[PDB]
Amino acid sequence: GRTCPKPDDLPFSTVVPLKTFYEPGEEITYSCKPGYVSRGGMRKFICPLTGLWPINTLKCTPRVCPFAGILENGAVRYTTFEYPNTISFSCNTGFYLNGADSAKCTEEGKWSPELPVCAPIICPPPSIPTFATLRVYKPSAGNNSLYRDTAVFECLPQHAMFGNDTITCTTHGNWTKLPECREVKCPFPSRPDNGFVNYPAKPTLYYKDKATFGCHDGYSLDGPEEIECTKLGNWSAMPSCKASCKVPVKKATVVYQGERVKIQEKFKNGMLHGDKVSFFCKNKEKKCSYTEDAQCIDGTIEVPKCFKEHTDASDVKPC
Ligand SMILES: *[C@@H]1O[C@H](CO)[C@@H](O[C@@H]2O[C@H](CO)[C@@H](O[C@@H]3O[C@H](CO)[C@@H](O)[C@H](O)[C@@H]3O)[C@H](O)[C@H]2NC(C)=O)[C@H](O)[C@H]1NC(C)=O
Ligand SMILES: *[C@@H]1O[C@H](CO)[C@@H](O[C@H]2O[C@H](CO)[C@@H](O)[C@H](O)[C@H]2NC(C)=O)[C@H](O)[C@H]1NC(C)=O
Ligand SMILES: *[C@@H]1O[C@H](CO)[C@@H](O)[C@H](O)[C@H]1NC(C)=O
Ligand SMILES: *[C@@H]1O[C@H](CO)[C@@H](O)[C@H](O)[C@H]1NC(C)=O
Repeated sequence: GRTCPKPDDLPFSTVVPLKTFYEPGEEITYSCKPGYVSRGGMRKFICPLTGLWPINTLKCTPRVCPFAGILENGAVRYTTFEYPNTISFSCNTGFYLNGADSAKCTEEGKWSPELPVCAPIICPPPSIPTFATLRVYKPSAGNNSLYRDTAVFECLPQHAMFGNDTITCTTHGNWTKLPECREVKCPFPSRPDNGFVNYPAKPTLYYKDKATFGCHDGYSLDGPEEIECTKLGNWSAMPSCKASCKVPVKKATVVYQGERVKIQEKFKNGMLHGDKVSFFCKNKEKKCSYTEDAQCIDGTIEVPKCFKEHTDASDVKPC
């Protein structure tokens, strides 16, 4: 031989000076690329007179960054800790990442940026809204609260609360929206005709105060017996006293609440406003029976025109 040929390309290295052929006596140098390393340092060779480059034992491998697989209270995502890999971080519920959430292993074999740590999310003590009191509240980390902890507010007597009464410690370290407590008033409730109404002996009625209604015999409420002063300044309802109905026939089987009853029994004392029943009517043609409805409305009940009073449409087969 008279010249050495182009030197072989080894895995993660560079050769210098890189030429396609060399005169015996010229020198080349193999180095690992930045970020890799090899047992034995760099290797130098002189082209020999035979024109054959000698055996190259250079073996370049990536620098390894210090072990970073364990993040207290969190998780690390990774494949290997070698140049030039990246590792990412995240924290368990309740903690926040104090630092960068990703890091790369550098040419120098250091992590960049520096590795983070997880830390507990906390909220300082909540502030108490204007006309309220703090019912349910207890610190769980020094004088502060932990993530998802809660505090519960209760308004002062005569005040209505607007917005949830419960707050939670969030991840941004503050609590969720606070509620407000305004005082609310209701006008006195009106006495219903044929009835009476009762309510506390105060000169003024506030939120949550209650009134109860009653009727004189022969009448009944067409609403709830008890009513409340609501947060919007009006009452939950204003029932009135409606007239009862005398039973409209002397004897008859009717359907009352999907069930047969003898009208003059079930309604011994009259039918209340609202009460609905179904009379039985006979279809002379098909010799069977159907029912028409009727309802007591403030003292009147219209008995279906087809109804006949006492062989009993009640005892005839259905259509
Ligand atoms: C608790 O603290 C967090 C974090 O600072 C607060 O969240 C921040 O809320 C503001 C407004 O709600 C966000 O800014 C911008 O406001 C405009 C309003 O003109 C809105 O149109 C935009 O969409 C945007 O939200 C800000 O980005 C947001 N910050 C974060 C990190 O989410 C939160 O308000 C605080 N909670 C309470 C109850 O004070
Ligand atoms: C109490 O007063 C409020 C005040 O208006 C009544 O009306 C509110 O509720 C209605 C429900 O059907 C809504 O249609 C109205 O938009 C709403 N009014 C306002 C100003 O928000 C409310 O119904 C009253 N409640 C009762 C039981 O009578
Ligand atoms: C709790 O708060 C008080 C101040 O009222 C303070 O003196 C004390 O050191 C705090 N405790 C902790 C654990 O931070
Ligand atoms: C507040 O009330 C809402 C009603 O929609 C309820 O779903 C929620 O659980 C309450 N707030 C909190 C923090 O629980």
